[PDB]
Amino acid sequence: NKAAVVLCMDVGFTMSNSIPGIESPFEQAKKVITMFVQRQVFAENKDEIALVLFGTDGTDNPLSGGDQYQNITVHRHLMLPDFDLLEDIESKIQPGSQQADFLDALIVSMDVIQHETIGKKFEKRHIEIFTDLSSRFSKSQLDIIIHSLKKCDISLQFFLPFSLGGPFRLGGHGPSFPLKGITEQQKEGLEIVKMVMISLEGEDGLDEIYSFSESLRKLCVFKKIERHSIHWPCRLTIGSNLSIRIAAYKSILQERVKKTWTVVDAKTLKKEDIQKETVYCLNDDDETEVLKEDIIQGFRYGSDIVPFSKVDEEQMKYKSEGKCFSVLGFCKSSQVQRRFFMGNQVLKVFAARDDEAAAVALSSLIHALDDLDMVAIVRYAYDKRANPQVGVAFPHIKHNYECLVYVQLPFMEDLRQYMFSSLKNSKKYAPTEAQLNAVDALIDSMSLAKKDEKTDTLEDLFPTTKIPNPRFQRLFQCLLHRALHPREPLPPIQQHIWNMLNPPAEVTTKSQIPLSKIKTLFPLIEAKKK
Amino acid sequence: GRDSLIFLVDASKAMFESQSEDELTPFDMSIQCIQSVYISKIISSDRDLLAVVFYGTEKDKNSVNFKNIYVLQELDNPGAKRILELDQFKGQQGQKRFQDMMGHGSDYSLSEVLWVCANLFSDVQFKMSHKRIMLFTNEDNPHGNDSAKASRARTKAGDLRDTGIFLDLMHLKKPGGFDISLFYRDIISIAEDEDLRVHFEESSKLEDLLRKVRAKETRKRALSRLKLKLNKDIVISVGIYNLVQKALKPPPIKLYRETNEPVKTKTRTFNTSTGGLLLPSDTKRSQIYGSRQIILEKEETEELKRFDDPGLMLMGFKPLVLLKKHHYLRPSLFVYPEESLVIGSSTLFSALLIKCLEKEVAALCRYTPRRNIPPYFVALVPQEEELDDQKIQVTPPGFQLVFLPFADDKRKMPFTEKIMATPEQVGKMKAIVEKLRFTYRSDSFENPVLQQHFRNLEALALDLMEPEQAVDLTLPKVEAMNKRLGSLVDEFKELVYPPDY
Ligand SMILES: O=P(O)(O)O[C@H]1[C@H](OP(=O)(O)O)[C@@H](OP(=O)(O)O)[C@H](OP(=O)(O)O)[C@@H](OP(=O)(O)O)[C@H]1OP(=O)(O)O
Repeated sequence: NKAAVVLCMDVGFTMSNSIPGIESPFEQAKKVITMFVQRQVFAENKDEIALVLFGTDGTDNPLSGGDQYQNITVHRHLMLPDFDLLEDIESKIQPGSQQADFLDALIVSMDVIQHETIGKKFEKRHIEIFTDLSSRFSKSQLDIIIHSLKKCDISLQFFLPFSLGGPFRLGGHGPSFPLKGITEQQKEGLEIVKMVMISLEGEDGLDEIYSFSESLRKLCVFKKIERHSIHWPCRLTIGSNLSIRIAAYKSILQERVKKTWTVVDAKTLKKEDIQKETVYCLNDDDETEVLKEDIIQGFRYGSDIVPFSKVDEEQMKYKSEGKCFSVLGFCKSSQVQRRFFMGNQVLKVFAARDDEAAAVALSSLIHALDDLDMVAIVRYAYDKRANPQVGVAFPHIKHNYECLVYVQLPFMEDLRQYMFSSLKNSKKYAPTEAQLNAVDALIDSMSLAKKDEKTDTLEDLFPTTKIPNPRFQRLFQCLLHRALHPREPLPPIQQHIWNMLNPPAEVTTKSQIPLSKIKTLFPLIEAKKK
Repeated sequence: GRDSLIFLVDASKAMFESQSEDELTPFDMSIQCIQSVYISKIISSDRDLLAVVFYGTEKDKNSVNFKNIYVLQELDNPGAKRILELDQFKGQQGQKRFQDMMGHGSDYSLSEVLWVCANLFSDVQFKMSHKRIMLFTNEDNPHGNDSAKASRARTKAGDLRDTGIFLDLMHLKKPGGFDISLFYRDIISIAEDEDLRVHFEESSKLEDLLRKVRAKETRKRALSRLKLKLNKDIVISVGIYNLVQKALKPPPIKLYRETNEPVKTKTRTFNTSTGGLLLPSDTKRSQIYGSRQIILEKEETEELKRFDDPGLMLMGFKPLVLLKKHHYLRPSLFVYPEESLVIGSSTLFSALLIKCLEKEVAALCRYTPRRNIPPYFVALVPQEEELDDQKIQVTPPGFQLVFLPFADDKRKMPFTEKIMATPEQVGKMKAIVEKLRFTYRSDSFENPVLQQHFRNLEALALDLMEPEQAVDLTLPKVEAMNKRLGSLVDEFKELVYPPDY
């Protein structure tokens, strides 16, 4: 339902040391928090946030008493985020000239979480750390720390200047900070972090250590706070006798901006003043208004117009049989072309939660579908009032789980049959052999994958599905800038956005020459008239 | 855009003779096909006009008064009365009705038939966008006894093609086999773009000829014509088309209570905000967050969604293996070269397509439909052309535009440990599924809502006794597969399900 998060910035002097060609890590982490809190504020979620700093010249921890946890300031307690937080983080925060043990910061954070979650649901608790591990520390309490974390069930993530493992364009994909440039204090810090986190989250733990530049192009910050979807209970039936209790979830759904714009007066900035009226009239000459009681709902049937009352519509409208997920048959996976996918979502189908019998049956079905390389054609009806759909269900096996995937398929009415002239049989368009060689050379240069370790695996050099919507970030930044600088114009797009929206410089550099060759070998000119 | 079609149909003794009892009358093929195309047009709610003319008739009817020519309909939008008129002729009973009222079998010159058709087009008033005439026949040498008639038909066809008409010949299965080479090779509207040695085969099945005619008749409706930018320098022009589109139920319109006149709002009256009216410049856009209000100009609103000029810019190439199918986001689009803007584009397009197919890799581009729209990452999947056994354009050559979800669109799966199944259960399911294997043609399932609603509208418009309750194909034939399954289901259940459930 409701989560609670606290952010642990390093504001240390070492944290702010900009090697030329790279921004100061303090600035990068500032950008990361800016993004995160922007999302939180403009998502208007109910999850309160807290901010604690270490490396400050002063200290404000509740445990600062006793001459410990010094240089640690609790800048903001667990409250709902606000524009004031944004203003403080962009302006009020300045790089402190102090270095402190981040473990002490963890102690302060766990204290804060324990002492501020009182009387609040807080279905989730999680902590982020933005440090460089450049400062030494004491390995004393870390055992107590991890024990308390396990007892209190507190998630954890680590963010560093460099990833675990040309110009270091922030937010780029390929390159990163020189792995050999680390000071070997960061080596020890990394070892401690790795062992702590592996103790916490197991072998998957080392998957939660992100570099700031890498962080900006991922949603890993929200990975531990996002409200999981809600299942859709239903049964699928093969024939009459056979049925299985299952649940389904929306795995892909086009995210959309929540709050639309509101038109208001230029003078009083009020939507209340403005409103719209309308009149109804016959389309014939001598336009005479038509009052609503002289208006009846009608329908067009080609050249024909038929009156049709809404009551008659309801009485004659098609009526389904209610929620259902029945199957129809099976066909070659080859038959179902990937391009015929229709609809605007996908459904991953799981065995109904906590049912060994359903799990066994569904797993057997999935394995049979896979081995036969078949797919299932189903009749899907979300609700009795919804239009029933027909779509393909195909097995999707995985090491840790297995599930069916459903995608709506189209009816004949949605198809369009256009005739296209072929290209291979076009004597005016057949490319020359040299042209083909040039194209092949380009496509070799402009590759995006790479066979790695000769393990025949293919490491992507550009995961687009890991990139989030740049529109949300741009919108949030513009809104925040206006909210803080009302008279100022809109700031341009941040450079790192263009970085994440572009392939690594290596492919472009290698493609420079073949592109020129193609430009020479393919005469292209515009059409002027017409 | 507003075009028209003429379904010219021959009425001869061959047209009423069935090759086999299982086979249906070619005339029946034609009339049912015409009913199909009208109902499809009504569903699509297009503006194209249509008309039907018969020749070889014992009794003629036409303005210009040529014998054996029956202008049964004038160019017009489809109407329910027209549909009933057509349905009056389907089936053997309808064939007998056609014999009695129309009468079939008579000499004729194709030249005068085309002359009548040209006159009928001349009768139009609106801007007729295209000019298509589709012929239905199983006779390959109409003027095997009248050489002068054949020559006159040849010259008339040449003129009409020069005039701007398109004539398309839907030949039918006949004893001996139709061959366009004998007479129509110079008659048909052969596309000058390429050598149409490839051509549709003899039509025998109603579904097959229906696919043929529907594919032939329509015109490509370019959704958009963008520029594919390889870099700042290399650029080509392509036409984004959509092959699938959810046919929503047509919206209702308001009507006068008594006269049933199509009424019009013709009014968007403002308030006293500015007094009666209001200037758009006085309308700033704002949004509220917490106790804070943020206000922007409309131009400012358009500005923050600006990333780059509309079009496709290429970032790189990726093997199809790395790309997934379960990562569906929205209906895919289709891409075809467009040399009406940049010359030589199709050459590069074709070379690139061939090389991508050879390498089994797809292009990855940054889509941008129109001005000031945030981009999506899309994969250009090469799509090799495929032809049916009947020479049907099953799969158009070109690049299939596929949207790729953003990390925001991606959701996580809450789950505990999974459980496998015993191999015997898997084999039982394999047998069960094999008992239900069936080939799937994409043109198999109709939307029940659309059909039922249109049946209701038909019954109201035709003032029938009751609306026909259209059967649903989507609803499973539960008893049918129960029969097809036998006792396998019970054995599987006892293998898996516990005695209590
Ligand atoms: O990085 P990839 O090899 O392309 O694998 C991704 C990635 O998984 P991993 O990085 O852990 O292998 C996704 O995880 P997220 O980055 O979205 O957190 C995962 O999603 P889940 O862990 O939720 O299953 C997704 O799987 P899918 O798209 O099936 O949901 C999966 O791709 P694969 O399906 O190829 O493993």
